[PDB]
Amino acid sequence: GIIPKKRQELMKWNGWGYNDSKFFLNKKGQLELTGKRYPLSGVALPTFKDWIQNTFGINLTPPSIVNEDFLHELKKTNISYSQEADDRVFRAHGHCLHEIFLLREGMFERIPDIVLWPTCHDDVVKIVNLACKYNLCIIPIGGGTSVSYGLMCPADETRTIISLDTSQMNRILWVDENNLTAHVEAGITGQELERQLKESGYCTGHEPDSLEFSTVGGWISTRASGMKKNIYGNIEDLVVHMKVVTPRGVIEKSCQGPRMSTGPDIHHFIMGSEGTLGVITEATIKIRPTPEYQKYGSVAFPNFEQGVACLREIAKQRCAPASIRLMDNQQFQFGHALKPQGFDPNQLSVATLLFEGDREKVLQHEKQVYDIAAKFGGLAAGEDNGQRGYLLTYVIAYMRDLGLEYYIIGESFETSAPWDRVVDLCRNVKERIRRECKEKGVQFPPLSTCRVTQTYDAGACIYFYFAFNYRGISDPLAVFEQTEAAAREEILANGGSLSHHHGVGKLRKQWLKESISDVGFGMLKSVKDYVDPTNIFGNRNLL
Amino acid sequence: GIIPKKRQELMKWNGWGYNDSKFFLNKKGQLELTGKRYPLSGVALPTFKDWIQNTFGINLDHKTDTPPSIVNEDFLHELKKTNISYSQEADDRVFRAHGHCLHEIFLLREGMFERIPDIVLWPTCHDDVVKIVNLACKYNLCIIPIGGGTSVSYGLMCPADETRTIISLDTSQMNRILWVDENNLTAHVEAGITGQELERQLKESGYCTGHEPDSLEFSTVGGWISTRASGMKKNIYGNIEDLVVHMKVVTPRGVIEKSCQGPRMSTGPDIHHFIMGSEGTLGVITEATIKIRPTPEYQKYGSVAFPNFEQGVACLREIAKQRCAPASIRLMDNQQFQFGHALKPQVSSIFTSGFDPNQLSVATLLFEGDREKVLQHEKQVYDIAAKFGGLAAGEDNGQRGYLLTYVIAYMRDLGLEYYIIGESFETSAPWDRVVDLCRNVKERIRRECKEKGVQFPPLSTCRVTQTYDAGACIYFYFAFNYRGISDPLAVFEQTEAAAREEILANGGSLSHHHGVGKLRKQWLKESISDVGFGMLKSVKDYVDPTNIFGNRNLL
Ligand SMILES: Cc1cc2nc3c(=O)[nH]c(=O)nc-3n(C[C@H](O)[C@H](O)[C@H](O)COP(=O)(O)OP(=O)(O)OC[C@H]3O[C@@H](n4cnc5c(N)ncnc54)[C@H](O)[C@@H]3O)c2cc1C
Ligand SMILES: Cc1cc2nc3c(=O)[nH]c(=O)nc-3n(C[C@H](O)[C@H](O)[C@H](O)COP(=O)(O)OP(=O)(O)OC[C@H]3O[C@@H](n4cnc5c(N)ncnc54)[C@H](O)[C@@H]3O)c2cc1C
Repeated sequence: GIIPKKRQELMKWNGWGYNDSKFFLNKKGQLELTGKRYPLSGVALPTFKDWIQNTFGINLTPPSIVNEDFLHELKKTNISYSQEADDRVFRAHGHCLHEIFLLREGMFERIPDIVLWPTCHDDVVKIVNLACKYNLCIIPIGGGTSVSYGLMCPADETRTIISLDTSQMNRILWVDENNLTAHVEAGITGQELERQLKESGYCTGHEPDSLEFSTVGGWISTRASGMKKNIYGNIEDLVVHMKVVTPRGVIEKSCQGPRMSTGPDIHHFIMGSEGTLGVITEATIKIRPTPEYQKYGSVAFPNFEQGVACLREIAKQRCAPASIRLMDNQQFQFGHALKPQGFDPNQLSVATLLFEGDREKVLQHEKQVYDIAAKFGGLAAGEDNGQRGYLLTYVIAYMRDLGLEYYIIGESFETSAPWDRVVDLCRNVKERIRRECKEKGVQFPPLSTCRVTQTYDAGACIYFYFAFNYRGISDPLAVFEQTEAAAREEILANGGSLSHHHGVGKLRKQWLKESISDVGFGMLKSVKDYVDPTNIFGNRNLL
Repeated sequence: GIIPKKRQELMKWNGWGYNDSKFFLNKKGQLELTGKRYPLSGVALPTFKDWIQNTFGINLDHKTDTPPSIVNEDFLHELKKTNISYSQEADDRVFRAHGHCLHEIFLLREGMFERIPDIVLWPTCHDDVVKIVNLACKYNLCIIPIGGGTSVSYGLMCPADETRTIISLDTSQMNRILWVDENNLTAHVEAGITGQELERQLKESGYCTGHEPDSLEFSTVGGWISTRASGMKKNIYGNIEDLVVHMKVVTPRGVIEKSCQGPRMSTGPDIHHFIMGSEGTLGVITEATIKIRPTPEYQKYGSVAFPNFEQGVACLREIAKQRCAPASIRLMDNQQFQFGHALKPQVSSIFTSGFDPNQLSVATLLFEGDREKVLQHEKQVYDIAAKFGGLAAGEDNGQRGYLLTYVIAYMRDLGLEYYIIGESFETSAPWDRVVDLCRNVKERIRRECKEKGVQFPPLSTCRVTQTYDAGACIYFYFAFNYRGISDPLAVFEQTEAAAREEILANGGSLSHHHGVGKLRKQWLKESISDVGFGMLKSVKDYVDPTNIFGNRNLL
């Protein structure tokens, strides 16, 4: 689960995930994931082609500019580095639709000049000192899974850009079994973190969909949320200590107390800072005994609003399972179409459930959730509709690359909102997307779908997928990017936030001042200007 | 539950709480609380005197102007036009010149403060606040906001060499519930509403916050946010940082507010955390939205005795490991067990003084929620406790323990009448440090007091008041008989600062909830790092570049 230095030997240079995993038609004419990595790898999907054809109407480098004296001092440190075109281009992007285009079909305007692979905190201190001495710009990179343009190099940045790659700084340093805390280097991936903890009988439970590649430091930088936050917390509840290298010096608290009142919480000044302040090198995270048992479930509702009302009541009774997601009809069908073999079926909606903990407790909780559900017309729909909509989740981004081969472009986007705004926001956003697409000359009605993906006391996270068959469309990116920007306007007009988890990066910068207020924005600026006065950390995210 | 403008008409000018509530000796010579407000009010406490005689070595027979208001005439003229209520009276200013640290109360009892507010203003809304901070910019004034006046960190004290006119900006008349949103289970409130009045008014609608810090009769929303307050039932309701969904803050730079009411976002560093724990140094928190819950169906008290404190700590740790802490669980050492016992009804004889009765520790429990869930959870928790030698010690004992928390602060004022000085202090620490930290802190206090010439061994006692996944909050009480000692305040303050050294050397935090104020400033940089100190400074310099908010807490 360690990312090798030459990423492209294992990962796709032009898309998501591993080289050995891509959808193909098997010898029975049916979509199938290549390779052996996933529970769905090698599993025929006999209705997936039918669903895709129905849904979309288809048949089926810049030179390296680097100071010689800097390079001389770098050689003395014995830190590994590269000026090769493939290494630099690989770290010049995340996973936004726009970037993945430039990467398949052209070239970016600016890419890092040099890649460095520090293996520890001290190496990071060396590199930030060199950047001060030689006037260099640093863009940190972990998993490279940003969906906010947070890795894109500014077109007019004229300094040498270092891509400071954290993927070789990836060890668990200590596991404290008395306090259930693990102290880890920040380049460790979710997958490798969980694998090594599980050999001791522990987990963190933090499971964002990008966990095979995304890193501890990246989660802290972007305020990451994982599928099971209902039991384990999101990144801000999980982290108890961190250590950060900035050009001003090293930020670290002197104790590992679980909660303190010692002024404004400086951990919150670093969480969500998106690579703009320094490098998070190590963090202490809460750990838990691995649960004894897991069960998936699902519930059908006669429509979406009944489902949303049921999720709301579950959150009011504070008895959410490990994960509870509510899919609208299109998303459900997407799922139903993906099996390996009453209620009006047009508005019929489906919640998927995941329970984990002790066997006897799990089965007791499962009963309670189905009883709350019955009050809203909800009927149990089975583990496999459950089991499968969550085996599904690590594969959806492999589907996006398949669409591009067939002239389909799609992206997801998200928001959080008060409970009382969820139904209208979902309906109005989906309709805004349909309206814009028609107005922009999109021939076929787009895929425009939502799910409720997390529940909170005060409201929910809502996740949208938007995609269309771009047949007969001149400029399919510009249509798509205008339509995304429009949906965000619609989100914010309906009381939703700028982002629940993806973050702001450079994609949503233009709305930030309005979201956090002028003085709010002025405060983020003031911390930046103190900690990094010469803007070494210049990816220009946020501000 | 609204604090009136002239506080001294209802509240003690020289101590904690209500004028109508104090301890006095009965017509039979038994200690008794006056008045009618608490469960213990008008209840004679026949053994309390002995306990005080035994713990402090005293008898209990042996008992024990203002600066001018400096204010610019033009300012005052513009203030008159706003119709904002104000006062230059010495008793209104003196009342707002202090919180509830021992030193301050001692100073109110035996003399005068070096610096007190020049004028007290009572805004009734966010717009009045905006007007007042505009005036302070225009006329170069200093503002110290005050809500309940319950700070225990010197957070209200006026800096002696502050030469500008100081406004005490009192929030107590800004106390409305602006809306209660039953769909989202949130209430948006003005920041001067007290805990007690907020809970009273929500309960009429079927709701509560569940945030119950021991000072809730007088401490306010704005205060809790400023100081990162923690309340008794955080295990169910959350501490202040989990409870706050939105806030509006007036600073000299302008108003800070997010544009939405979403429950969790990722829009950069969370600016609510720049404000929480700012202790009055950045601006005035005027309004805040807070989570609310239906009032619980049922509450159930309980208690459990363990063979010693260590076993009790190991049992709390297992309950935290199983994530099944009740709404409140507190473990008291043997000295607090003995104390609580000395508060009962029974009049003992004057001729009489499997568990060891003086090693035994006791935990008090409270569960609240739906009756069915409560009772299964109680059974779960008692099953765990038995594994550690725990024996159920009765619900009456748990209920009495809970009530007692609101009356302890009146006990402090009683000790002052009899030459006894005391204070509580607190920390948070990892699980693996708790037992050693408790033991070493208590022994440091005994050692310091002996070395400084205190005659009798001091009261030095502790309890575990909150469990977390990664550690616990530990609360200490320290008191001695200072009869015989020259400089009582210097001895106390020196022993207190020594204890804090011991806490920090044993892996405890600088504060779990009371905060930093001006009392703990000298450890702050070491606690949060030099760069983290610097980052706090940069926000303060941006938002308040002329230091209008000048109480000089933190930094
Ligand atoms: C298919 C897919 C599924 C996803 N699902 C989820 C999900 O469930 N939940 C969720 O929250 N997110 C999700 N994301 C978004 C992304 O995975 C998260 O934002 C994640 O935290 C990024 O981590 P990274 O290590 O990949 O960071 P990168 O992409 O490498 O960097 C993100 C930003 O952090 C900065 N940065 C990186 N590491 C450091 C460091 N050590 N110190 C300082 N700055 C740093 C970078 O400069 C950049 O600004 C998903 C993305 C994709 C493409
Ligand atoms: C007997 C006793 C018991 C206590 N128990 C607890 C407890 O269980 N938990 C706990 O956390 N604390 C407790 N405390 C501490 C104290 O009550 C809390 O810190 C409380 O949060 C302060 O509230 P207040 O309204 O009294 O604020 P004040 O003391 O009036 O103000 C505290 C600080 O906040 C600033 N301030 C006040 N209002 C605002 C505003 N609207 N905007 C900006 N700044 C403001 C002040 O300038 C001061 O610096 C206790 C104190 C006492 C004496």
